[PDB]
Amino acid sequence: RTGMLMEGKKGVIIGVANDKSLAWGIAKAVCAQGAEVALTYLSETFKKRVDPLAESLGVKLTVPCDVSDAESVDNMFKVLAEEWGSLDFVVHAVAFSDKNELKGRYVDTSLGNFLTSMHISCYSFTYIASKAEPLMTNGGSILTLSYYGAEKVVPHYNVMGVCKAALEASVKYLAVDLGKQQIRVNAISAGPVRTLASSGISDFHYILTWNKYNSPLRRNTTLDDVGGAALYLLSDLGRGTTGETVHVDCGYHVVGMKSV
Amino acid sequence: RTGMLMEGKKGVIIGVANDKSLAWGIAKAVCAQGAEVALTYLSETFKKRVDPLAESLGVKLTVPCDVSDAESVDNMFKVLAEEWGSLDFVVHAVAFSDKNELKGRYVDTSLGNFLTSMHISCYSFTYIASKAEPLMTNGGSILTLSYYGAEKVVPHYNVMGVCKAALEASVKYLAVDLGKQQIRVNAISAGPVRSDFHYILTWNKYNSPLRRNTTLDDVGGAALYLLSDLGRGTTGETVHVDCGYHVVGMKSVDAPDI
Amino acid sequence: RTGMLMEGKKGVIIGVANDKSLAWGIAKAVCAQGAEVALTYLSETFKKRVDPLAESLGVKLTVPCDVSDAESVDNMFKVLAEEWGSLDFVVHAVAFSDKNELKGRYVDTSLGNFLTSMHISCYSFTYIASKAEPLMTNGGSILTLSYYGAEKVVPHYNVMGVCKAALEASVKYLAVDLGKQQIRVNAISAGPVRSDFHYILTWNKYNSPLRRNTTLDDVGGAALYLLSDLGRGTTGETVHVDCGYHVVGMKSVDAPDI
Amino acid sequence: RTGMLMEGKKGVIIGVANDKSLAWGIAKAVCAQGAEVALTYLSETFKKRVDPLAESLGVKLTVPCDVSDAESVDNMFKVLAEEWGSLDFVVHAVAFSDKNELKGRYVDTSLGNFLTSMHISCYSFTYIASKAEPLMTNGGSILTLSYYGAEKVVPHYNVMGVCKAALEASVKYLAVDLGKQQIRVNAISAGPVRTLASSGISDFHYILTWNKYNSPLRRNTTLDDVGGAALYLLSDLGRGTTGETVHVDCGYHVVGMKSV
Repeated sequence: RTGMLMEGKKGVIIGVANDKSLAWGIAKAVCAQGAEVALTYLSETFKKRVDPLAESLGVKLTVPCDVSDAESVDNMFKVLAEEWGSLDFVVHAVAFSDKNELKGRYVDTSLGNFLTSMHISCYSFTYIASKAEPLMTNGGSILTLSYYGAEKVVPHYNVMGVCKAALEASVKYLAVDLGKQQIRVNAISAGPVRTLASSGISDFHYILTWNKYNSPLRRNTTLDDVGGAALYLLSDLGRGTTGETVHVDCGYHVVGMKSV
Repeated sequence: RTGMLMEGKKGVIIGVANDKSLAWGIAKAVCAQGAEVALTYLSETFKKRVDPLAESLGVKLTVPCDVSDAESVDNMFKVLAEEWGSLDFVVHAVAFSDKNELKGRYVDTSLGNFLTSMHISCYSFTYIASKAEPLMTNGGSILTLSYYGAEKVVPHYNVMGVCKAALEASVKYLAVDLGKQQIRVNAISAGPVRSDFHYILTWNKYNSPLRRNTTLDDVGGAALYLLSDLGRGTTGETVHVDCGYHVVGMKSVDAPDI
Repeated sequence: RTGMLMEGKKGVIIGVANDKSLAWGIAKAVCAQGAEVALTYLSETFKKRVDPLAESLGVKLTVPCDVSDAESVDNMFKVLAEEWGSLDFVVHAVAFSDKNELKGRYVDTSLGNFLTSMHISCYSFTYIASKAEPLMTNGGSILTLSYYGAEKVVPHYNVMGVCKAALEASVKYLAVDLGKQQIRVNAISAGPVRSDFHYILTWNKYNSPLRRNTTLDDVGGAALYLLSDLGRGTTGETVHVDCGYHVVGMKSVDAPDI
Repeated sequence: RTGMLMEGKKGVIIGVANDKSLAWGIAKAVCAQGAEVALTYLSETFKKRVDPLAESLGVKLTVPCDVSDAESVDNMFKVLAEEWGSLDFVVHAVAFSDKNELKGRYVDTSLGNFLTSMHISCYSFTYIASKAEPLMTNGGSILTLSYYGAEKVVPHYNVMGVCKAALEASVKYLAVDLGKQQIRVNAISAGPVRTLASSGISDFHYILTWNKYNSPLRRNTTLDDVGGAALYLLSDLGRGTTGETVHVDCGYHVVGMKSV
């Protein structure tokens, strides 16, 4: 632990499956600042994957949560209510889309993929926000993750661009609903980060390298970058910001053509 | 008929339910400019309701279509293929959401309503565009309708805001896909057209730069831009046709609160 | 003459320097649709250059105007008042910036260039709109030109990006002011039109959804929308006429880097 | 002092004339986190106003700076170079416009007001950024202030809306220029804050109350809100964000009509 920005703040982080993800980068930053964190895992099968990550962060409460199953989500919040009685933050780092449809054209998106992607990548945040609300009695902060594909067309993203635009819109509506209770709702629009030594996807190598060479900072977004932004939005530093999508992308969102 | 801007252009307008519809305003405008139009109607049960609208427009082709049903959409495009052989334009002016959840809070949105609203209000446009594409062999123009609730919170617009934001994003992705065939894809973000609706209309009247509400004719005008050769150069765009409402950052100091 | 969309509309087009100008494309389009146009020229010294352009358009009124000089602008509007008695439209298609500072870094921009660029490229539109207003007694439409460099960094656009962002903002404030008189105020954000310029053109060709460059005709089309009755319902807007470039978030994977 | 987020970071804050301003709120937050700050003052006349503010923050270096005078700006940076040798941050909290023109219509803006407003409210940031650049040898962060009037028409703002749109655009261009050296450039778009017990301006009372009752958080932006956002962007937490305008406005920017 390196500071106290999150000292006394309890929160659940949804989406930590390995030590390479944005969700991990957020968990590490808030734990390093004194937060008390619960991590979710998809099902009994994956508990073994999450335990060591949890142990290494000092997390003592791990809970099953499959965000596509309302009962799973309800149970998870019941556990947090029982263990803690209240909640200060929620981090939603969950997305899903059919990988085979990403390789093709958006216009050929299937209804099943569209609805499943929308459910998991967008609606789940709304449902989670509704369940968090009654536990967040001393205000709080609810955070999700987005990406520039919500705003502009980028490769290998297709229906997720549409889901993330929906998400970013939902953040605004939720902020209004939850703001009277001083609950902030925000998104981080993260630049691409390498999670895999080889994804085997040329578009992903392309996305990463294009961002690296053409972003104002001339590097890729790191987990620590995203951690720092999450610390802003989830601690008291971020009290006056809600409904916002903050770009944590080394500046890429300002580029209209190419670095020269 | 008032002009020839759409002369020789064939297209299908989806969403003409009555003579108050945005779809109706667009139909009237493109028909007045020489377009050959097909109007969809939901099913035979409701055909009697579209008939007199078709007749007053001079439309001679009406075709059943439930935009929530892939087979229905496929058959509608097969009809157009058989009757016309090619297609110049599509107007998608259809939205659905649970009326009661609109009256509540967005945070209380149910899954069923979210998905149903998203299917009809957003996905149907993408599917329809997928079926239109093979018919649009001399380029063309595909147009949908949105609202400022996609960009900013409008009370009691709730999940439709989220659906329209998805729709406007889909316009961009579709523009990239269909642009290879010279097909443009655009949206009109319309102001409310002259309880909850009344309040919104009144609010837009008092606070829009032009100090009036959007009309069907305003929307028909913008549709004529985007659907005719005038608009060949614009794709992926959402054009505000809202008397300027979109630029206002606060209630006008000169307007009463209501 | 190809149509009557602008029949009976009188307006002044500022910025017609040659037959490659955006101003020229708009002039040709509104003249082809029946508009009565006045063209400005900078001073008598350069009148010989506008003459044949005016003549080929059928324009019979040309008037000196240096947009950096308040008295020049005033006298131009006094001429139009005397000749016409009222005005329906204004097109402002004029920009200036130091060509050498464009080749450098934005951070090295000098004060003199910043202010001069801002005066000519941004303030002149506001002043011109102030002088047009009293003449626009049956509503009307005031139109300026912008570029995507207002919204995103385009290399070597530097201070013009900052000026165009100011211009697009001014469009919104002006829409609120002039909307009371039913005058619309809008911008077209144009793609580059078919060294540095070539690179930009090529880049837009490879990466725009429609896989082609913007043309003068595309821009004339959009101007016809906004300046005619078709566009009565839109104000404060910046419409992208750029073959969809504005929706692209990254170089196309199918395009070569250049 | 309450923490260490800015420990070892040296920076100049331009625009602290009293203890009610956004610039003061920023100075207080970064000083409270261990920053070493220089405050500027307009001229010898106002040194007396700034000294006590400086004393109370623990600031030891105050320097004249009139941002409309290039020599004044150059001298100020010379002083910082001599005293410190390098710089970690700059905060630009300076705007000017003719108050009499604010009361009327934007369309009636005068050329003199337009150019003076643009010079002080927009160009000065660019010039300041150019002077900061060679001193910012271990990266850094340059921050300015903006307001929703840049994006949307709001009352009693007129040409400042145009200047702030220009500013926000300049932030993007500057971020590209300075980003190779890992200098971030960003803006905070602050909600209105009451600085005066009575401004005597009805539009200002209106703006404040409209923001208070219609923002998602149902309160006005505070100096501390803006301080917290400045801490994000100016400390290491903000390393991955550049070219951004972050809304610190209690959510007001998401409102399309009115709270209900």
